[PDB]
Amino acid sequence: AELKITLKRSVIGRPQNQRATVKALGLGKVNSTVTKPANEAIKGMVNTISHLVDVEEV
Amino acid sequence: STSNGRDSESKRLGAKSADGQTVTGGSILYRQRGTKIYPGVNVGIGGDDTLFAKVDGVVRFERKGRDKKQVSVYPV
Amino acid sequence: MLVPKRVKHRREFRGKMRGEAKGGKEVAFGEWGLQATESHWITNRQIEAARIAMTRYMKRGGKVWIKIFPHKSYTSKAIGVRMGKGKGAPEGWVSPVKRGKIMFEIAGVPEEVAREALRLASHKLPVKTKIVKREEMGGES
RNA sequence: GAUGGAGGUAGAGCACUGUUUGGACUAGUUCAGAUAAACUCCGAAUGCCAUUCAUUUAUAUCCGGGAGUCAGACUGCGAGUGAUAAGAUCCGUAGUCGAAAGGGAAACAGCCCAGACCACCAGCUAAGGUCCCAAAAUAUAUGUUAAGUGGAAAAGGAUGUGGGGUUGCACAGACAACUAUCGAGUGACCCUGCGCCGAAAAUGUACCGGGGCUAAACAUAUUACCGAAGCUGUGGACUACACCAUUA
RNA sequence: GGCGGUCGCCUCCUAAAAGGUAACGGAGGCGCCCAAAGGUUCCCUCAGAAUGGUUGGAAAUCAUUCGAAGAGUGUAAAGGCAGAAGGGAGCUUGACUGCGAGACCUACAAGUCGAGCAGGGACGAAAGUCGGGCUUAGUGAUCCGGUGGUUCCGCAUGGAAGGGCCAUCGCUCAACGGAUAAAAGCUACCCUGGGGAUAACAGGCUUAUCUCCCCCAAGAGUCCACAUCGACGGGGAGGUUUG
RNA sequence: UGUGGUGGCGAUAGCGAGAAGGAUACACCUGUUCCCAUGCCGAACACAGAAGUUAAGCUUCUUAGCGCCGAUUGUAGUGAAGGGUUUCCCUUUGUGAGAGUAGGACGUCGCCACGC
Repeated sequence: AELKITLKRSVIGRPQNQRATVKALGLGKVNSTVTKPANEAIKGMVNTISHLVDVEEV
Repeated sequence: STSNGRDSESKRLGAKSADGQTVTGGSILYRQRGTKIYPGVNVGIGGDDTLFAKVDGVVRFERKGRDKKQVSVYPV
Repeated sequence: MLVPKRVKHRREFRGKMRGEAKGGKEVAFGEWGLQATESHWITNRQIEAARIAMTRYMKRGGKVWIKIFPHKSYTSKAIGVRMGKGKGAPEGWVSPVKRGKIMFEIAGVPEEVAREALRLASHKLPVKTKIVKREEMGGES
């Protein structure tokens, strides 16, 4: 259905596709959140970013 | 004091259009030495083995029997 | 010293061992083996030194199988010469050995002579080793 | 993300070309076993090219005015030259520095965390830490080490200690000791945690930052707290865009 | 820095499975050749081995049976090729003229492939194939000059002299994107501007080498490996030596 | 149905061993006058035929010795994310071979002609 996605780490020191994935979701600064639908594409973005992010099934 | 040290310019060989891409008449599909790939429906061979379209359509890389490959172009 | 007759290329690259033996990790022709537990280069002179030591101890012969061959050459430059021009001249032959490889085999002689001979061969070599026998298959005599 | 595709690398293999060990044999082919950068019967992960495709997001292309740059450096990773030496040299790929302040690493361009519009004698965390210097646990349970190991170094050597296995000989009497008895055990092997020797340089201890430590060390778990110019709280400045009724 | 080598172009490895990618890194070729070794129509199938046979031998030339390629492909190597691009025979000159939708490569200038249209042809009964050769090296801007063509211009007019346009020729301009038509040395006798962008002592990093310390132990030591010495081999420390 | 012809599909379609068969058809076989031919040869190719025969090709059927098509689960490698000395090695998460095997397999789909 939906997922709350909060940014817990920084993007300094990471490669470019991970930066651009954080941008494609609409996450700006540390501890800013976002809510998205549950898809197979959004889950792929979350799986690319998992080490930087917390996710809660909402 | 070595007697090596020379090379020739790279030639940019390979595939120049993709599977499933639409293409206009005359566009190059593949640059090679000898027939690694063969010409198929609506495709020609040049003087130095380059493969080209004759007609506008989609590109499809296929298998020619047991051990060879083919390119064809199919109009809509 | 073992030397390959007739190489195809005079110089070559060196790397990149990254240990784990690809080939003979079991005893094939003898009763007892000498298995390397580290990975290193092994030269002509080290093999001949080990072989001479191993055979001298076995009065009444027996048999010995050398299962490691130096295929790859060295090169080196000389003292007093600045960096720069092409590779040096080849000086030596070596075989890369990776951990797991059995390197010698002995038969026709009871345990203690075989064990002493394999003990004397290992002090001539730059690797850590174990001693192994033929263990268990459909047929091992 | 899904679908199709081009291509011979990391494997590993010996059908082809080089290199190679044993055995049977005979003309007077065979059975096994290896190996490769310019070998291949085979062959990934990833990257790359597409699509009237999907979900989020805000860029991309075209014309014109003005530039600056053409000495880079270190650190992962993968290759060559070198001796698989160099804070060496030359390429590929990612980051930081350059042009980046703030916390940690004693001091430290490039490592670890994190990007400073401004005010506060407010709060929560990151990396890293909590006996004193110096903010926070002389935390909790169970073990190991005696060497100041922790807090520089190898081949090899040894009845140092913890744990798990395989067995020879034992009250129809064991090993050791005593001549010519004794009244419990005694040898020999394997893998494994942590320690010991091997260990000698020039102004003064002199790689724990110091004091000092038998835990304030090491292993496995568990919960509190400290900790930044990161995030939050209250207020102010400037910009954009949506709202709004003209008043912006 | 000098001395030595190299300077354009082609093929492979390096090169990390698209394309691209350095080094005074590892290996080789080119500066042409063919009037058929080009086009087209018919037809054909290789290298070896074994068996016999007079000279004739291992091996010239005959016959049979196995033989997916272990041969050939003008020339280097890679990729291709036995529905041949390999090998024979007949006829021929398409090794044509005007061109060109669209692609590839690419800083520029250049380089590469091209279906199809028109004129007039070769081979073949046709269908058809043919704008050199299995593919990729065999080449050099512009200025200036020579030869042939021309329904172009021509300083009052008609001519001429001279020029333009089209086709072709003259390069080891090889330092091969080519300075000028034309070019070598000495300075301890020296001068100015820059650079620790660059060489020498000392420092730093590294330890091949060097000095020292060891492990194993064949042996020597009358006997006896270890009183003393220690072959073939293996592992470290030091920062005084040559680098 | 049987046989002749001509086609698709990766040899799971092939190779070797073995059997059988002449109804039409297919072949071998017989000849060189005439169209054509041999770098010698009517061997081949070309033509005229129809005595002879299923021996060879061909067709059908049996056979898993050689080839071919091969899973599963285990390893080797390797995207991401981390840790020791950093020559090399290790732990999570995702992907996953080449070998080696269980099995498959002695074809399958279609048009025309003639005969039963």
